[PDB]
Amino acid sequence: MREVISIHVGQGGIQVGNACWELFCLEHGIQPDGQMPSDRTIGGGDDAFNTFFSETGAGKHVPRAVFLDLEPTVIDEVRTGTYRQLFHPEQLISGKEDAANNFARGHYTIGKEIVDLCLDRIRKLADNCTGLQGFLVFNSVGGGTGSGLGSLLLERLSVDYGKKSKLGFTIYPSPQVSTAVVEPYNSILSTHSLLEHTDVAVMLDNEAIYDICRRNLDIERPTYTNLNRLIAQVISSLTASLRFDGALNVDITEFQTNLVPYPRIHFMLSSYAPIISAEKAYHEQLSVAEITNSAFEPANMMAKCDPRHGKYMACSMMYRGDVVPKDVNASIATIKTKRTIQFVDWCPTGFKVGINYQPPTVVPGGDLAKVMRAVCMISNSTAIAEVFSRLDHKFDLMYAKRAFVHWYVGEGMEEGEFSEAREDLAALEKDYEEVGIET
Amino acid sequence: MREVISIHVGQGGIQVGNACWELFCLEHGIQPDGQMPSDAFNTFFSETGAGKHVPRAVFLDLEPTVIDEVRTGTYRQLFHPEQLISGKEDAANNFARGHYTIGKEIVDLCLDRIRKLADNCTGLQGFLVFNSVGGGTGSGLGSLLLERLSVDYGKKSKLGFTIYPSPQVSTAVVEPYNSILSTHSLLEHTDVAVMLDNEAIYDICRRNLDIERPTYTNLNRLIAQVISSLTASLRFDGALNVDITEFQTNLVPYPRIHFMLSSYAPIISAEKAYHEQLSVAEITNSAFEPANMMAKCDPRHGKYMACSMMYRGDVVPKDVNASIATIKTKRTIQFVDWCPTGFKVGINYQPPTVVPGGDLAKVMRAVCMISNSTAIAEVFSRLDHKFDLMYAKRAFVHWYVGEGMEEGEFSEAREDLAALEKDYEEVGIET
Amino acid sequence: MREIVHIQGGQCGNQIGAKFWEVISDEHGIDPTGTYHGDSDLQLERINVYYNEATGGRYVPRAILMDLEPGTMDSVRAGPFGQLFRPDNFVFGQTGAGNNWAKGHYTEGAELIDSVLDVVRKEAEGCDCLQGFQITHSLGGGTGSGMGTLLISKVREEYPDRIMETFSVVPSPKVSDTVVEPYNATLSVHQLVENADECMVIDNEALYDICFRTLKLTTPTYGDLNHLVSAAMSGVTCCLRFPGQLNSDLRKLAVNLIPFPRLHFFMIGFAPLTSRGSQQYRALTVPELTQQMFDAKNMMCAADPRHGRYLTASALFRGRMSTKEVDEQMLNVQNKNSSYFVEWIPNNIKSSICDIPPKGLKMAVTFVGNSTAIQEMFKRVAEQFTAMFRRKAFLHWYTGEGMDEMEFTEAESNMNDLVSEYQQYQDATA
Amino acid sequence: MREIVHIQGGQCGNQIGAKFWEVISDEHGIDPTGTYHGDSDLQLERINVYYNEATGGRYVPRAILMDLEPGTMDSVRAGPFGQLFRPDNFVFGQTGAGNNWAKGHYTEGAELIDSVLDVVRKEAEGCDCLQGFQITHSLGGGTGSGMGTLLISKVREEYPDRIMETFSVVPSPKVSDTVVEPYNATLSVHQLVENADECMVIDNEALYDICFRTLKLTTPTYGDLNHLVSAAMSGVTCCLRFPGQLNSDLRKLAVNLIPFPRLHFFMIGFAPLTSRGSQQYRALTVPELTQQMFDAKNMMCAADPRHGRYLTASALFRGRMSTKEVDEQMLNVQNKNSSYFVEWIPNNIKSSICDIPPKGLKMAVTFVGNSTAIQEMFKRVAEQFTAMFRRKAFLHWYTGEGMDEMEFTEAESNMNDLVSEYQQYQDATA
Amino acid sequence: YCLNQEALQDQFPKTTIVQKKQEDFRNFKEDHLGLPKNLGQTNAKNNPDMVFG
Amino acid sequence: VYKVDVSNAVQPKDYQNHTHVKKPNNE
Amino acid sequence: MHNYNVDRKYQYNCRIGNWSEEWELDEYKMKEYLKNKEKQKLVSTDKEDR
Ligand SMILES: Nc1nc2c(ncn2[C@@H]2O[C@H](COP(=O)(O)OP(=O)(O)OP(=O)(O)O)[C@@H](O)[C@H]2O)c(=O)[nH]1
Ligand SMILES: Nc1nc2c(ncn2[C@@H]2O[C@H](COP(=O)(O)OP(=O)(O)OP(=O)(O)O)[C@@H](O)[C@H]2O)c(=O)[nH]1
Ligand SMILES: Nc1nc2c(ncn2[C@@H]2O[C@H](COP(=O)(O)OP(=O)(O)O)[C@@H](O)[C@H]2O)c(=O)[nH]1
Ligand SMILES: Nc1nc2c(ncn2[C@@H]2O[C@H](COP(=O)(O)OP(=O)(O)O)[C@@H](O)[C@H]2O)c(=O)[nH]1
Ligand SMILES: [Mg+2]
Ligand SMILES: [Mg+2]
Repeated sequence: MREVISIHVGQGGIQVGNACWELFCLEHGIQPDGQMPSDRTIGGGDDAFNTFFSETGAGKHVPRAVFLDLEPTVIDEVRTGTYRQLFHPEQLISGKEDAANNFARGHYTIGKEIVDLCLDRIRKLADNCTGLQGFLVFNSVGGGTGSGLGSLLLERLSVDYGKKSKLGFTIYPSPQVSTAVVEPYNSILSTHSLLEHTDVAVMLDNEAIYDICRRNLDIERPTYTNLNRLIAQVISSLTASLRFDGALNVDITEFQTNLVPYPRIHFMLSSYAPIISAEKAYHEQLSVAEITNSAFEPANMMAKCDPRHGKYMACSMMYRGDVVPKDVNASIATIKTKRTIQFVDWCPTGFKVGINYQPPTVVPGGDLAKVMRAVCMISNSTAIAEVFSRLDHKFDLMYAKRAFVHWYVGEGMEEGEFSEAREDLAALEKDYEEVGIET
Repeated sequence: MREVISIHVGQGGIQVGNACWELFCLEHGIQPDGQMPSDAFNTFFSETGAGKHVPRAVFLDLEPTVIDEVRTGTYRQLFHPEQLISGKEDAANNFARGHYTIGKEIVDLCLDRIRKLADNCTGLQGFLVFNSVGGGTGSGLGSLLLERLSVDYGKKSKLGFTIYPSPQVSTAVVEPYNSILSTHSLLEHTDVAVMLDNEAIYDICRRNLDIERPTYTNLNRLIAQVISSLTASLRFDGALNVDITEFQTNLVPYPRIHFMLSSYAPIISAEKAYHEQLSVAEITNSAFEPANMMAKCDPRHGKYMACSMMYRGDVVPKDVNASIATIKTKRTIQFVDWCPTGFKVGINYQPPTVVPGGDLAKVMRAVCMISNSTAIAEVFSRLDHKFDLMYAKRAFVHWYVGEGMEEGEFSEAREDLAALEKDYEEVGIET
Repeated sequence: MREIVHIQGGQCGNQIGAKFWEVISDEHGIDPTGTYHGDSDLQLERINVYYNEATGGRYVPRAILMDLEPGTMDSVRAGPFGQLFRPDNFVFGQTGAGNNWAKGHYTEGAELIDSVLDVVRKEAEGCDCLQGFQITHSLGGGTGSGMGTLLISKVREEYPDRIMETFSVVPSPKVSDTVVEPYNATLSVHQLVENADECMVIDNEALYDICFRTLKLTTPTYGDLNHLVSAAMSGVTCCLRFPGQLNSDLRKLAVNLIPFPRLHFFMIGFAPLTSRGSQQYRALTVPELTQQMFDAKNMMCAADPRHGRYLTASALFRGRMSTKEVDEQMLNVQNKNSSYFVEWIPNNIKSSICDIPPKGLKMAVTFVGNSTAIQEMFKRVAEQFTAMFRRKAFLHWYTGEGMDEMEFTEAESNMNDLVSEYQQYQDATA
Repeated sequence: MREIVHIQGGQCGNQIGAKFWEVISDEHGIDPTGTYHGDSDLQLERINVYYNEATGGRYVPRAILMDLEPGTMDSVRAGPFGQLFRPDNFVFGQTGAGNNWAKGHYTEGAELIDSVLDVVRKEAEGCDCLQGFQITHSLGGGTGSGMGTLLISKVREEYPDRIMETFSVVPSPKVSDTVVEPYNATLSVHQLVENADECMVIDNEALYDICFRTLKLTTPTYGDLNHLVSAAMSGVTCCLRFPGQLNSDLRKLAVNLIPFPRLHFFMIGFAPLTSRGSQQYRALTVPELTQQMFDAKNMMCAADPRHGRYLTASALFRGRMSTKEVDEQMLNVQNKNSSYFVEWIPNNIKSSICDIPPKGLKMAVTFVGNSTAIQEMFKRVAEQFTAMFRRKAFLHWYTGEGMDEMEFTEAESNMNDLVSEYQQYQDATA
Repeated sequence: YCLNQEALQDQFPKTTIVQKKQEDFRNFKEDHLGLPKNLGQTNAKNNPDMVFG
Repeated sequence: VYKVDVSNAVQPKDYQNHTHVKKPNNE
Repeated sequence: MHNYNVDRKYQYNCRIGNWSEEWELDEYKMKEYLKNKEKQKLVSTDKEDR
């Protein structure tokens, strides 16, 4: 009755989504083969797995997801592992030739022959669903197919469906730690498409996640599997109000009507707590008053942005576990008292709080330690204007002397489209400055 | 709901904190691993919800040596693992290193941990800080922490238990340079300071304890007893209770004059403590015996300003007042004219605790005495002479200058010690 | 999908090709009889990139051996693993190029290349989806340089959107064994810059230095030098055949390395390289590998990388390792040595991680760096050419086969033109 | 943490290091193959100060061995505990210095220093947090006194913030082995006084005297002298490797021992040393240890400590013992010998206690003292130098390699200035 | 031999054996891939799956 | 990395017992 | 656009195209043998018994 369809496009989305679908199976008690462990006995609460899975009629559960990519190696890993029996075989769409860090290839040359197959599958997925809340898309912007096919999908979905809310969990490049050499180009191009076609976008850069594992979890050599588990917990907490009863249930539709003051401003960054390992998480009581203090710690923000440089527009808090409503209210009063956190003038009240009864679920072989309480943050602040400013500066350095341009011009893209993307970010910067000033 | 936070900085602070926390754990019955075998402990410890207890202490250092000793010792499971802050490079007896170069990258963590600890407390009475003064990081980080906590908190009282160098027995050769500097910083930032010269405790370990080869472990056990006797009024029942805030209201005539010295009695070995009765009449007389003082100073060379006595055990209030009159009528103890009443006395019922493997005996009655007297002016005069002798020819100055320390800061520290000496001289005279 | 076809020409290229297929076969567990005898299923997932299926289930490489003299092909077929090659893919001349670029490109090469174009056409149309071509040849010999470079032009004319890759061995002034080397080297560079998508340069002088100094082996031979090149050759396509954290094909390397179309010459290197008696004293860790990676003495090229500035650089890691350590290591070297990196491009090093190391090694790295120091080879070669061409020495052989002195002037001007525009970015400022 | 790299040059330095590394390995429980076989846990906590970790669990020292003649290192590789060192760390020429400071510092040292700089830089970049360097060399030979001081200058240029140790074996005219010693001794001390942070002079005559009288053994040799020097070296830094009541490292020692920047030439000693026939008769207590400590014949230097006044002194006690006894013995010595201690500084003795004694002994002491009596060596060396220089003997031999008499005059003037300003404080009074 | 430490077409490198306390020290100081590190509590008496809170 | 990290991390257990939150006398 | 029935083909171990369906069919050929062994209808055992 309340369903969400998750789209995984690009290698970044697949691997992040790979850890997500391991967590949801654990949280609902579904084996990787798809069958429920204990037959059909009368102990099952329906409309709990209906958010993410679909009943096959007799036995197993089929997840509501589609895997989209232009390169075979990442998809074939899933089709060969132990999760081969879970997904629908014709929902893992794969191509032949990769985009190879080129935006023009994934949006003008190869993306045109794959979008038809993807949209056809989405139609079948939505037809089975009856109370579709919205869509979830995962993609790293700093890549070819992630930005190319990602832009095309939002453009096609915005006209095919219309008013359905879409949430984008994108991964922007870190300030100075980055893999590719030309990703500032196709990141700017990708930004223009998702600005006018998404309702909520979440900042999920990689450098901030490295710092969290170094300080809190005390992990000095983390691989990508460690990071993807952290994002997986955030998705679980956000959606936990759609399938578990609580004191203050908050749906998907009542997120982007409370975090979006103006239609253009929908870029916000997330935070999670407590994130602490099983060898020192067992000295502390982890009170609600102190876990909510760690949420506003600027070092715990999962985006490389300093919130102290900008005002807070609105914040969203989602507690799960055994929190008490008064204890939350007492903590919020202390936060407003603190002088280091300042809100915007025209937003007197700025907290939206939800409480759920189901505690977080720990994955065996993981790094986190399972606890009673957890809080997830989705905060919109004016400090986010700096991440686009530094990306614009990097673009200006290389586009001044036309580096790497001939790769884009030769694949059908016109020379001028680099210019139009510039004013879009420039206009976006002006809006953030305009909003932040007081009356 | 009353708490107190203890700060251990430097090797001396850490090595006295080990003994004091062993004594506290033994006194409250908490096992080394933190579990309590089958509410008064709330002053020092905090519950984890089910089982073990975490002390309200933070350990600071730049050498990973003594910290690694704690992190692998028998108390490895007691302390919070990420409040045993350790550095990489030692200050190496250089004051400028611990105040301008390598302390600024580490003071941020200590402040954050202190804020986290304070947010958990609700009735925070004050801070306790232990530090060796004749050293680099002890003086360097000690000044920075007090300076930061002042503007960070305000009216929370701070108690400092420092160890100044002995008149003639000391290890380092450049310690007169940095002892002067740290006193300048702590004078305007610490509310109560105690003198704990090493040479005095060596003699006490001899005459009373019949020990011929004392070691730093023996001294640190003496200081732990003083701390426990001072803070037992907060966490045990008694006829007359005294708070931390009820210390700086009765011992500090003027805001500048808060450097005081301590004593303890009775101190005696078990092999001869059972040949005599140890009545309250004489143990209060021994506390005023000059040879029993815990700082190498002579109280006969000056007047007294205010004396505080904390009795614990089974003392009777009538007996206490009967002995005080004897001290008043004694002619070799002189009080200042403008202080007719000079004693604030507190009584507790908990007898002193004994640590197994120690050297002390256990007695039914113990008194710990804190006195503010004008005789403490001589330790500043003798410390000034050494610094003047070295600064005449400017030895070791190039070491401090090259670490970011201005040349003119040495002179400013020298001037204010002269001001303090003149203050003592002008206040000690009669009207 | 995205398979590649291999072509080797000349004597130098054939020896390079012969050793390369020995490395690949052992990596995938292929016996000299063409039967698979590997251990893990990963050894067979991506075998279609280099191999074809035939009746009986045996595998044959899709390699074309092309030359003017049957003497060299009789030796390579007689070597071990020589029975894998298709006997119908052997196409050879009967006369010989005689180290004459005119002979290999106009008279004898032209009349023979018709036949070899059919077999390479057959191999290209048979594949599911072509990825690109790779060529191994030398720029000093006639048949390698002349008929080698003509095959590139014909193939590029028919497959424009594919990727052309060449492993080219240029001659060095120290170890020089052919007098007319400067002549046919200049003519090859002119033709190579127009069509080749990616080219890598190898120096026999540099390979000698690596063996004698680093490996400390007393008697290097041509088998040893061919072994070093072959290991680096498989590293480029290593991630195209095994799963990894960050997959990166040939096209991705092309996008991230070439800023301007005419600047596509690279120098390559391999790590780790440890002596037999000193391999029990080193520790294999990511910080250890990167220090040997950027070592100037480890380059397979005679150019000194500290005499210029790196435009772009790439490092391909093989083995199970943490991504953070790789990322923090690449940043540190770029900040500690900011003087040797060009400043108008941020983070000019690309990192890739693959989860399967070479056989016998727990960790290995292939380095492909675009640096401005390459201009030294072109300058010294041009210096040899201009002195020898002013007196018209050894010119009657080239002018005796329909090629006139106008073409020589065009090649010399083009080669100097490449250097001038290649050097101006070194002094270019933002 | 706070680890130090070791460099040894010349025959004397190599011979000293060959025994020092054996002593350290025996203390830490390391076999000659580098495999730990100890018994106590504390032997591993601070083992990374000197040793690195390789695959297989073996430990290799971070030492560099250099010379201009391969003979000494070829001898030491085959000797006991010679397999520990990494062969890549061996560096050597083919000509030899031939007791010529100019040849070892200007002609051949200049062209050989690049490789030693490369290996030193690699070793110093490998460590987590550097503490300093320590050098062993002789000032009476060519290659040592030249290349060691050149390396010291370059390392001071590259790492100006780290500490540096040198253990200098200066010549003594009572037992002279070379006829050119004063020239290169003055030349080396000129460059050493400007750069080295801590210098510790050693005299073969003093070692012979100690071995003949104190140990009362019939036939001493270089093995015994090296053993004494290595024992002193390990006693100096034991506190950096083992826990104790008071911790003190090289920086703390320097701060407490150098009052003014140009006075950093120390004399060292060890206790207790006794004849073997009286081993079962002695009583080892703190008073006896400090008496033998301040005994004049126990110094490792020819200078007489009772001919001058001590500026500062440092003692590093080893073994479990009470601190009050140490303090009272230091105070008692300073009060009983108040004539030999300078007045304008109070409490000019530093103490440090470590609870891990040397193997086979219950107590041990290393004495380091900055005494004003060291001027005698400088005076006598300068007298020999000026006597030889007045007649320009052996001078064209030095000046044919780029040097001139101006450099010799400057070195002599700097030595004289050091002597004058060093004895000035003895006459200085409050 | 230089490019092959393992896989010597019938050798296999070795299975070394040294002291145990060195292994314990290494595991206590090693910086493992993935799992954070051992911090030294490991009392082995704490109940698995007991969750403080 | 995927095979050793994600594919074989889970076992038949951890799925067996999964339960989440459900919907005077005197006188 | 993973295109199937691509002319010359390898075994299903290689992942060129339409490998998953062939693998599943081959597994099913194994599947029906296990059932035919569960019930004593195997031709092989009848040969031995006679
Ligand atoms: N957090 C996280 N980021 C990833 C992961 N994999 C790739 N990325 C990011 O993705 C960026 C590059 O895009 P990729 O994901 O590698 O590839 P792509 O987005 O599919 O685009 P193509 O290369 O054309 O296939 C890198 O800069 C990474 O920051 C991952 O597993 N976790
Ligand atoms: N009472 C007591 N004092 C000590 C002890 N250990 C050291 N001290 C004192 O500490 C002074 C010197 O300081 P250090 O022990 O070196 O420690 P520090 O002050 O932090 O200076 P650093 O060496 O730079 O760390 C000495 O003068 C001693 O008097 C101890 O165990 N007990
Ligand atoms: N690396 C390597 N180089 C070789 C080998 N054989 C020849 N060469 C080089 O190739 C150059 C001569 O090329 P040549 O044989 O005339 O080329 P061809 O005419 O195409 O056969 C010489 O300078 C050699 O350095 C080999 O086996 N390995
Ligand atoms: N203590 C000690 N001194 C040595 C040893 N070998 C040589 N010497 C001294 O070194 C001096 C000669 O140094 P020399 O060999 O010329 O130094 P080099 O030129 O740097 O190699 C002699 O006076 C010896 O006394 C040794 O093994 N131990
Ligand atoms: Mg990809
Ligand atoms: Mg210290």
